[PDB]
Amino acid sequence: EEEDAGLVAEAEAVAAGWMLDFLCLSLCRAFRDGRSEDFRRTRNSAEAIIHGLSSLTACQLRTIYICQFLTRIAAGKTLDAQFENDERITPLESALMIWGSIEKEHDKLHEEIQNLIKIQAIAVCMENGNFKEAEEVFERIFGMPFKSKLLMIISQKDTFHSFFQHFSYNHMMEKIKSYVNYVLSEKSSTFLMKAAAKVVESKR
Amino acid sequence: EEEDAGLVAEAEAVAAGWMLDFLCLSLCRAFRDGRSEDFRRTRNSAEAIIHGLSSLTACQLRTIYICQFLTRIAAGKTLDAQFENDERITPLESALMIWGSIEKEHDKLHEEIQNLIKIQAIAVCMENGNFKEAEEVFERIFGMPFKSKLLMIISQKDTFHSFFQHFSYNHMMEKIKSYVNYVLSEKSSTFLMKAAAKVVESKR
Ligand SMILES: COCC(=O)Nc1c(C)cc(C)cc1C
Ligand SMILES: COCC(=O)Nc1c(C)cc(C)cc1C
Ligand SMILES: [Ca+2]
Ligand SMILES: [Ca+2]
Repeated sequence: EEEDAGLVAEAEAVAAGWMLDFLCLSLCRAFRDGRSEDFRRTRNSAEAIIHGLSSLTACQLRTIYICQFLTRIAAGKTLDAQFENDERITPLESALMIWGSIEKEHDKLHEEIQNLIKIQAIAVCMENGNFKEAEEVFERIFGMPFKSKLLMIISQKDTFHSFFQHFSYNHMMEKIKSYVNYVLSEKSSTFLMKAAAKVVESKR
Repeated sequence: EEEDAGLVAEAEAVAAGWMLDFLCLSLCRAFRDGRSEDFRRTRNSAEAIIHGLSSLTACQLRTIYICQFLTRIAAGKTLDAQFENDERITPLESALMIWGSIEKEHDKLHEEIQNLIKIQAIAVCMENGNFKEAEEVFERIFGMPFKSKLLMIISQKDTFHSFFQHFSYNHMMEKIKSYVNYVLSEKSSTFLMKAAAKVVESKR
């Protein structure tokens, strides 16, 4: 009876791991395609499945971080959303923290996405007339040429500055979609998606 | 591109169907075992997965009704919970509506569970001192010997009546657990649980 219950709990953990990978793939695809409602509904399913998982492998933790990162990026302009216990941290600042924690290569694309999130974390505050909040985000992030140009823009209250058009919110999303395309290629061969694709193809 | 997107959406629907069956099995098992927190977390996952499913087969609708029925039964004493658009309907009355909609055999066990939910829908109101609400639940449900004994109990305000001890909340739960054991046997061979069990056994 206890041995049966134990084997059942272990099978539930295996199935939850398969569901996590499938939901991550689905969330990546909705983000890449710009399918906002599908992204919201998939995010809800991913959060619930994660609360039913206890011990995680390093691979499963990386998968959860990717889901959390995309969720904060999708909420990047929602300055009312609180993703951290410290209520001062904005959504893009929370995405930056996760981006620096993921066990992944720090290639040129990694640093380009990092620097675009830093610029946009300030830009989104400026565009909402939150000038003092922009200076506070700047202080939490930045602690030289890059840094001093941003402080000058904040002090002038230059919301529609040409600098934010060169390193725009759209450019940040496009670079992040390039990374998401690599995660999609990597996770497309996971168990639940492979098995479902084989079923669909067998009916063609 | 559109054909690829279509094949991907069809594979997501297949995987969601597999996840629905697995979560139903998991919810049944937590209900049978009395694992309250596991039941709550599994219910959350089942609700989210159901919102991402559109067209349902008759089998998938029956699976969703079983999940909804157990959720209302687990909330049977939570008179503040609103499961229907009509706010007057209590949780056990909502479970009774689903029990009468499921495409299942109307064997002796079916009618015994039906009559136990009817008695307890009134009993739970009486035990909370909600005497007028007990009469209103009685009117919605009952429209002769069974019916007249219940109306007499409501009018006397006989909360701890011996009748409610003979056909008790515990007796209703035990009969429902007998039914849940049949659903567990039927769904134990579904895809995701079979595959996860095979993985666990291969590591023994
Ligand atoms: C607020 O911190 C917890 C958190 O980020 N939760 C969360 C997880 C785990 C997964 C997804 C897909 C989305 C969210 C919001
Ligand atoms: C309130 O009506 C909708 C409803 O019952 N939703 C629901 C579903 C679909 C599945 C589960 C397991 C639980 C609930 C509460
Ligand atoms: Ca805010
Ligand atoms: Ca109420």
